[PDB]
This record gives sequence, C-alpha cells and structure tokens, in this order.
Amino acid sequence: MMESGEALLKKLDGRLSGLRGRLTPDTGMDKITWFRAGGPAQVLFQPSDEEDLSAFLKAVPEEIPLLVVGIGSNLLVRDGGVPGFVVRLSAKGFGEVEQVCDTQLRAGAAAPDKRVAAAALEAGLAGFHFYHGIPGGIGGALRMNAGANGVETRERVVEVRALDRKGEVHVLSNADMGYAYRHSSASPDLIFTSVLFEGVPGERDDIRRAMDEVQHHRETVQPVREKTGGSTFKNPEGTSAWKEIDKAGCRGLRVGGAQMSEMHCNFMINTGNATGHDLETLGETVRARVFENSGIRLHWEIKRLGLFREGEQIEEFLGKIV
Ligand SMILES: Cc1cc2nc3c(=O)[nH]c(=O)nc-3n(C[C@H](O)[C@H](O)[C@H](O)COP(=O)(O)OP(=O)(O)OC[C@H]3O[C@@H](n4cnc5c(N)ncnc54)[C@H](O)[C@@H]3O)c2cc1C
Ligand SMILES: C=C(O[C@H]1[C@H](O)[C@@H](CO)O[C@H](OP(=O)(O)OP(=O)(O)OC[C@H]2O[C@@H](n3ccc(=O)[nH]c3=O)[C@H](O)[C@@H]2O)[C@@H]1NC(C)=O)C(=O)O
Repeated sequence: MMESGEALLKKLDGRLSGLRGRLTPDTGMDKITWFRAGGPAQVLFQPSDEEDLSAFLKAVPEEIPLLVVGIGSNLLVRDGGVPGFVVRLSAKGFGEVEQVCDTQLRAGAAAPDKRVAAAALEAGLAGFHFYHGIPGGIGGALRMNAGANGVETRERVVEVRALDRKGEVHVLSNADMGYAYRHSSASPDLIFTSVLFEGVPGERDDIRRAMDEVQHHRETVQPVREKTGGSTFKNPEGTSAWKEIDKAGCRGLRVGGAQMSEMHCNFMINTGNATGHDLETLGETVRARVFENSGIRLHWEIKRLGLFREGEQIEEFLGKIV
C-alpha cells in the first residue's frame, strides 16, 4: 500500500545528491495541512531557493508524480497518502515581501498572505487588506485566485514567475493566468516562485481600518481558529452554501472526528482525531442531503487529494446520484 519514501529515494540514486533543500520521507500530510488529517506523502521536498527547485525538477523524471503545496489550507488529503514527491517551498527562500517602487510589491510564493497585508500597509497601498484574513500562502492565492471581502487575487497580480516541470523559468502575466472565480488557467505543471503586485496608493489610517474590519469579520463569523480548510462548497447562484446546508439540517453533522461547524456551516472541522475519510464522507454526506433537500448539487471548493485506503472508497454524493 504505497512504497515507502526510502524506496523512492533509492531508485533515484545520485540524481538527487547535490540538492540543498531537505528531503523527508513518509511525512504525514496531517502535519502540513490545516485539517490536520491525511496520509503519508512518499517524500516531502523543501527547496532552499528557486535554483534548488529548478535543479530538483531537472533531476526527477516525469513519470514520478509531483504536487506543490503551500500552507495546505485548501487541501483534504486522503488517508492512503500521496505518491511521488510533495514540494513545499522554503519560507526563507520564497517568503520575501519587498516594495519595488511606490505602487508595487514583490512577494515570493511561500510568503503568507498576511505578510502581504502588512507590507502594503507599510507602503500605503490599498486593496491588500483581504490577504489579512486568508491564512494561506501567496503560491496558493495565485493558483486559487484567492479572494474575500469583494477583492480577488487577480486584481492585484501584475506578473507571475514560475518554473515548469523541466525547470525552465516562465514570467507570465495577469492575462496569461486566465483568472475566474477561484480559478486560474495557468498550466498545472507550473510552480509559482514569486509575483509582482500593484495596488492604488492610499491613506494608512484607512488601510488599518479595512484590515481591522477584515479581521473582525473572521473572528466573529468564521471558525478560523480551528482545523479546517475554510469554505467547503461554492455558494450556489441565488443562494449560499451555508444556508442550503443549514436547511438540509446539517449544522453540527458529524462523521467520526469531523463535524460541520455549528458557527458557520460551510466549514468542516476536525474536532481532534478526524481521518481524511471522515472529512470527505461528511462533505459528500452534506452534498447528498442538500441535493435531496433542494436539488442543488454542491461544488467542492477544497481540493480532495491522495488515495483511499483499501476498501475505503467514497462515492460523490455517497452514490445516491452521479
Ligand atoms: C480559515 C480559512 C479561511 C479561508 N479563507 C479563504 C478566503 O477568504 N478566500 C479563499 O479564496 N480561500 C480561503 N481559504 C482557502 C485557502 O486559504 C486558499 O485556497 C489558499 O489559496 C490556499 O493556500 P495554501 O498556502 O494553503 O495552499 P495549499 O492549500 O497548500 O494549496 C492550494 C493550491 O495552491 C497550489 N500552490 C501552492 N503553492 C504553489 C506554488 N508555489 N506553485 C504552484 N501552485 C502552488 C497547490 O498546487 C494547490 O492547487 C481559507 C482557508 C481557511 C482554513
Ligand atoms: C472562506 C472562504 O471564502 C469566503 C469568504 O471568506 C467570505 C468573504 O468575506 O464570503 C464567502 O463566504 P460566505 O458566503 O459564507 O460569507 P460570510 O461572511 O463568511 O457569512 C455570510 C453571512 O452569513 C452569516 N452566517 C454564515 C454561516 C452560518 O452558519 N450562520 C450565519 O449566520 C454570517 O454571519 C455572514 O453575515 C466565501 N465563501 C464562498 C463559498 O465563496 C474560502 O474560499 O475558503
């Protein structure tokens, strides 16, 4: 049931020597995702700088699956784990946030969104206050077109810099990203390394205000101190997920260690010892009950990921529809 990371590293004898970032086998993905659940990643790699990454992409052959993660705040990992390599870029190497002129910011892809919030305040730049509430990283924001409070990532993105699976650099633009609701059209083999941001200059007392209103909303209406991946499902047109969920009677619904948050019922909470199966079963149990109650088929906003354990597959909607 999944070869160990040892065996992966042993087949890759010598082609990985000369890499400076850490190579950790069999790292649970519960150690690295906000849900605090999931199975083993065969090998975790944490490149030191863009060139450690580029070297590691030139080194690993294409048949081995690669997955890039940031803070793992949008991932539901299954209890069977993730084959191949999992890449989490280094904070020290890819977390820098600096001002370049008077309207623009450059941020490495590992930089937490909240660091880009503070950096814009320290530069008098409006429109970055929505990163103050999103606990993810800038690499996932660019990929998920992350957004809140009526602002999305797409509106502050100037140009993005990435590596492809052959380790060759790509400077891509806001148009190339192909942005939509929680979506980018950029190739999925691309690894974002940094981005150039641009906001309209503004008064700092205002930027504070918006950031304090952003944070007050989070602390008051969302369970953002819990182990969760955030908003489970997209809001259906003309209504909202949490509502259609509460209507189906699902506020507080439990599967094992997983619960639908009684505070905000589009959030799934690991109350301590939830498995990956617990969370995907709750989600698809809610999908099933909301469809039956409203005919609305909910769309996942959290990425499900990895392998089921033997005899532990889950059918979308629990097999009730297809
Ligand atoms: C309390 C809470 C509140 C949230 N609020 C919001 C919100 O308001 N708006 C919102 O949109 N989301 C929200 N989320 C979801 C989550 O924060 C975002 O989806 C975010 O984009 C994920 O960031 P991450 O660092 O956790 O990335 P991960 O979860 O690790 O990965 C998410 C995606 O980003 C990709 N990715 C990450 N880094 C790179 C990279 N360097 N190169 C290429 N691809 C990369 C991964 O491949 C994956 O597809 C919330 C989550 C929580 C737990
Ligand atoms: C968290 C995410 O994005 C969030 C984002 O934080 C906020 C923007 O502030 O609006 C969306 O949530 P949302 O539609 O539930 O808006 P919220 O502000 O969180 O709550 C909506 C309103 O209904 C109230 N509310 C919500 C849930 C509940 O169980 N009870 C309740 O009373 C809240 O008090 C609030 O007044 C995004 N969710 C989706 C599916 O689009 C994410 O993508 O992971």
